[PDB]
Amino acid sequence: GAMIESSTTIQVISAGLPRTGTKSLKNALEIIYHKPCYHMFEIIFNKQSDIIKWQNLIHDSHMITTPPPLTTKTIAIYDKLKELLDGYIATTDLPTCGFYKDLMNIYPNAKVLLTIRDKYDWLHSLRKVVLPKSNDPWKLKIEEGDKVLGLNSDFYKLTEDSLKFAFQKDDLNFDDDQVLLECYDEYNRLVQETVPSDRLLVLRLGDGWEPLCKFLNVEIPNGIDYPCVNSHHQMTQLTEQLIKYKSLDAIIHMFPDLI
Ligand SMILES: Nc1ncnc2c1ncn2[C@@H]1O[C@H](COP(=O)(O)O)[C@@H](OP(=O)(O)O)[C@H]1O
Ligand SMILES: O=[N+]([O-])c1cc(N[C@H]2CCCNC2)ccc1CO
Repeated sequence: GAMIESSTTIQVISAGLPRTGTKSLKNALEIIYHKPCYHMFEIIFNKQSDIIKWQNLIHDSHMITTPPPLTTKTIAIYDKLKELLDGYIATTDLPTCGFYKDLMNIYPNAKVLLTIRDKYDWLHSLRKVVLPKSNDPWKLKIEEGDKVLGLNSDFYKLTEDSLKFAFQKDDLNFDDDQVLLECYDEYNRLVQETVPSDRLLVLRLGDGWEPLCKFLNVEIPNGIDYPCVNSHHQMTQLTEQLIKYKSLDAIIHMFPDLI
């Protein structure tokens, strides 16, 4: 097709939870739009100073009133969301995903995606990467790799608090598998009920380019397979390699599409 000049503003809001293909989707949107897409990895590798800004936004989020109409204090929070997202064309992953309903109002011309997968596969992936059980020794290896990246308790609070925000729950027993499975199902159901159908595309993990591209009115990138990155196995290798080399820059060339 023809080449058109696309606006550098949030055009796609992805409500999918972590471990539902968000990093692949991030990569795919960057291939389509040639501008950056937000993701937790943006925070980790490019913008660690934004950790505190997101935590502040989550803390004050109780002041939001579901619009319409727009109250004054909702606007103060909405304005900070826009600043954090300046220069990006899309959002995925924590901490943004729980803000999907507010992002729809801030960016009324944006389309909304929901990525879903088998709930047990999701839980098992989350346990290996994001939220191991308290008694799991792997939790200590994840912590040791995070130190190499400059991440500490503040980053852990943002991860946990942004999941609590997405699930709308302060008393979340992160060690309880049944609790997390119920929150996952209820979250995904609630997105489908909140977003107008003309604005929403529900994607199952592994669907590939075609439905996404039709939804966005763009051509399929020629000669490019749909990204497949960020498996729990690859996340395990990253953690092990960070612990071994004690720096990111010594190993970054080994993860070309992930990082
Ligand atoms: N194109 C694709 N097809 C199937 N699964 C994919 C995929 N891209 C990513 N994934 C899976 O999505 C999960 C990563 O999601 P996120 O990037 O949101 O953390 C990983 O699951 P596993 O941990 O089960 O391998 C990864 O294997
Ligand atoms: O799903 N992830 O990839 C994901 C991973 C982490 N922690 C990883 C980051 C890299 C160092 N080792 C620990 C934190 C949040 C998310 C949510 O995106």
